[PDB]
Amino acid sequence: ASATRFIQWLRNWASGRDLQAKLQLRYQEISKRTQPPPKLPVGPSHKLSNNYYCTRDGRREAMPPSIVMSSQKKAVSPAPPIKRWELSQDEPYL
Amino acid sequence: GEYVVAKLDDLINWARRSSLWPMTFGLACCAVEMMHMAAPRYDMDRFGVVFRASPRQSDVMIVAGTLTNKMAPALRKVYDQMPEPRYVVSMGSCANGGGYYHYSYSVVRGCDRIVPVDIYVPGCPPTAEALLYGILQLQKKIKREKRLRIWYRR
Amino acid sequence: LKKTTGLVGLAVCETPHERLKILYTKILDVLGHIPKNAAYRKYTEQITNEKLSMVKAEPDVKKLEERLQGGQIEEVILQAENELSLARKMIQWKPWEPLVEEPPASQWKWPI
Amino acid sequence: TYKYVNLREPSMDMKSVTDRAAQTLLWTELIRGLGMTLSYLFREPATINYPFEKGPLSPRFRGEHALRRYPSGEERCIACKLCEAVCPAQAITIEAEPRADGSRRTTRYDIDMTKCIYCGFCQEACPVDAIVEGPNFEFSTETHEELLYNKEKLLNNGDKWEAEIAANIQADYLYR
Amino acid sequence: TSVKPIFSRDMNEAKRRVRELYRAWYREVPNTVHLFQLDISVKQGRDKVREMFKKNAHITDPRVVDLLVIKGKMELEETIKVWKQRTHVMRFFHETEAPRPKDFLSKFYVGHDP
Amino acid sequence: RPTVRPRNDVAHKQLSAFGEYVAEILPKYVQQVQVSCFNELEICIHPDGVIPVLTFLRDHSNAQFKSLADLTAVDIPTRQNRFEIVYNLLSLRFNSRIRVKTYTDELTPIESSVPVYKAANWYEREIWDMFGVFFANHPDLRRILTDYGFEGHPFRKDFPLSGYVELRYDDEVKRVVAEPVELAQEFRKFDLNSPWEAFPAYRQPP
Amino acid sequence: TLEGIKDRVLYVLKLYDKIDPEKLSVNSHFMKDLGLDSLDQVEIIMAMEDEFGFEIPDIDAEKLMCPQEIVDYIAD
Ligand SMILES: CCCCCCCCCCCCCCCCCC(=O)OC[C@H](COP(=O)(O)OCCN)OC(=O)CCCCCCCCCCCCCCCCC
Ligand code: SF4
Ligand code: SF4
Ligand code: SF4
Repeated sequence: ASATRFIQWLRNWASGRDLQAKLQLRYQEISKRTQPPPKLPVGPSHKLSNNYYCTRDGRREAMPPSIVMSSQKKAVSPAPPIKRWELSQDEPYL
Repeated sequence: GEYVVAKLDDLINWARRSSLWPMTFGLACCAVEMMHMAAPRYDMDRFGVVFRASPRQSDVMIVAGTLTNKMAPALRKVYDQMPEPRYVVSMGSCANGGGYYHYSYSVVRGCDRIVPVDIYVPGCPPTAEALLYGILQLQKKIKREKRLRIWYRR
Repeated sequence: LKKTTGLVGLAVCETPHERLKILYTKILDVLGHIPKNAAYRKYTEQITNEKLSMVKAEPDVKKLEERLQGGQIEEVILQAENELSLARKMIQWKPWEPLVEEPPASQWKWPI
Repeated sequence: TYKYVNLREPSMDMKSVTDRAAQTLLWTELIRGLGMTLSYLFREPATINYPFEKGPLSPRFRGEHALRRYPSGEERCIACKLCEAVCPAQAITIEAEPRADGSRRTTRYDIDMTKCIYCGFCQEACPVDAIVEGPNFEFSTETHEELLYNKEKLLNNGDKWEAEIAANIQADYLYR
Repeated sequence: TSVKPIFSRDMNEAKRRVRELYRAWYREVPNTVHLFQLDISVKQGRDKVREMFKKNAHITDPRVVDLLVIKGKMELEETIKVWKQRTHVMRFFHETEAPRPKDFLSKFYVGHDP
Repeated sequence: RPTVRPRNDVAHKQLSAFGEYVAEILPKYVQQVQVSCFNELEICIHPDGVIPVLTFLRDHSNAQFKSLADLTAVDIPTRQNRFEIVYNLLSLRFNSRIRVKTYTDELTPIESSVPVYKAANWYEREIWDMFGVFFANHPDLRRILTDYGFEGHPFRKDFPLSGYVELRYDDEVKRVVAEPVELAQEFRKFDLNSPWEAFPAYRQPP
Repeated sequence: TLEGIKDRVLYVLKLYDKIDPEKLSVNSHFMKDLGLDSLDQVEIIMAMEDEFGFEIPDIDAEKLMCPQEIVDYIAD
């Protein structure tokens, strides 16, 4: 941000861009290095009632695998066939 | 006599520490922070430390990462081909003493089992700035050398 | 006629309808050498017959691709070649026969 | 959704063909590359003047370890060994006994700084903010042995750096 | 007792592969000593080859013998192709290992190990 | 429920149906089929079925598992066949994943799956290196990860963590040498398991 | 050449160290008599492939148990 106007013009012309609008060095636009203290929120289990752990216990809802066949009609695929991707409307071609 | 030997020592020390050409053994992640030390923010070249030197033109080996048993012979071979004076900088926990992999069956527990080490840079990885501090510490070690004074007193 | 399939190495097919009729017919012939009650024969004849009927019922390639849902018509041809190659291997493998051997008692028990 | 990076057809009219001929013979795109590096020559460099200038860090930075005190001077560590248990590198070794006044305190507290991965788990695990990773990163040594910290070294680090350590904890403890 | 074989269907078939491996190793030692510039004699290298083969002389399972041959051929391939370095070849000789005590009294004096 | 991973019954049903489908078509080889509560389909097969089963899943029109995501082993010493060979496959056509498992011991070869997936080449070398499972008809089976001349298969549960030998440079012989491992600080074994059962749903019958 | 072939066979055997020249005979067994090992026999054959400049497969080599039998094999 200290370059003379002539040097600013010279490097803008050489690069073909307006470099001064997007300098790769940081100045005053960066956030202060001292901030006010946070006050973070608490999660959904932070309740004084209607909050028994056995109703929100993910680990204990896990089950052993379902055995569908053990060595002790239409054809199917493992899932429906994948749908064709659509060409980008933002910019289909580079 | 004393004055000439001292001044000559200062001269050769200044030349050697002002022109430290490293061979970097970029073994693992510590090699990334070494690249950042060469990158513009720190620009190790501005200290006379060229970016990449050939092993036969090198004055300091930087061991930047985990030294495995499979790799250990090759690292020693490069060290032995270095022309003197030669120094070794151990970078990061892995090279310092095995680090996170200290108890592995395949890892050398510190590169100082293979080569003599001049400077140990701690961290996993050390920051590029920490490594630069270490390189400057090596420069100060070289500034303390008194090879000619000891030669004169033999 | 499209200019590229978009997949490196997958050439465009000039006559996809004829190529698919030949391949699906070849598959139904190989399947005839498999026992009638083998599930591979029943299932493969079912899907092959569905695809073959789609091919005959739709002359427009882009509309046929939508019906089959196998990607490019060149991809559908390649899959037919894969099925034909598989069908010939199954005749030697005979996977419809009973289980060769049960595992040891706790082979698939986890945790131990 | 997808896009093609490289699927375009060059225009084969005479003007376009002659444009590509000019680029081939007059090296126009190569000259355009020279302009970019020329414009960087006249940009201010990004280099900082270390060690007179330092890279910015934050209060969360994980550097050299230290053992902290209460304001009275009593050690915070009460030899619970949670740090030793969580240490992913097994870099911590602790022994404890009742002190002469009955306090639960350590007789050994070692960190092998060459095993340590500087992960900060120890200071997360500690229930009394006793062990911390401080802000110092400029402590390279000439020998391996100097990086094997015992309790005296770590207490000395805490006394050396407590002024900065406390302020950094003050800035970040509400995120913890 | 009915198992899948590896290469050999019996000990006689397996013992053929052992002899073929032994010949390959026997003829490779002279080039190994030269290529790796080893300070051991060719006789030492062959004496080492024989010692390695002899400690496995008690095997009577053809599948185990097959794996030993499989592993022995990998070791030979590493050597002939100079994938190994000098350190790897000389590791067979334990030059820096001091001789451990074998008799009871010697072991008793130095430590607790059996 | 904010903290609980949601179930997906539609995918569970689809994968179960395809699992029966595979079991009906290759009864010669399929020993067990199961779908996990997080919807992953596993086919357990006799080791003879490796090539037929993988070929079927790669080539069959209702499978098209064209990509071998991973191939690995697990060591379970309490089993007569201690090594579990795991193939993880991906089907781009049907946007689906399947896992095929077989077993072997220390002396029984497994057929190399390189003919089906060229990707299997290095995965099988890694399994041989780390576990000692021999793959038959591999184009080039040899160690891939361990040092040259390394003895043993480190990923076996009975191979010690720090191994048996360690390296250092020896000045007398002017080379790196290998010697029995001595540790200045032994690795400290921790006994962490709680003596109280955590998961009743997985309780084993007594 | 039957004498020529046979003389060389003995020449190699005496050069081989693990055989006593005085014990050596053109009818001695490498094992039953000379007291050699299996791998000792293999080394002997490899010396035979060197002196006579041709390859002796393991199937044939396992039968050559005496110097005379080596002469008989080389005759072909
Ligand atoms: C009226 C009668 C008139 C009669 C006379 C008419 C003659 C004039 C009209 C014709 C103009 C001739 C131009 C001669 C220049 C040479 C052109 C040339 O050779 O370029 C082609 C060369 C290869 O091009 P390429 O894209 O790789 O593939 C082509 C073949 N397959 O591409 C290259 O050479 C690339 C060069 C690679 C080197 C890159 C580094 C250089 C870049 C900076 C160059 C700066 C310019 C130099 C100026 C020097 C100043 C002293
Ligand atoms: S010390 Fe840390 S950053 Fe450096 S190589 Fe080892 S693990 Fe990677
Ligand atoms: S920072 Fe991590 S590795 Fe280092 S002592 Fe603390 S817990 Fe252990
Ligand atoms: S430093 Fe903290 S966690 Fe570690 S033993 Fe002391 S009180 Fe416990």
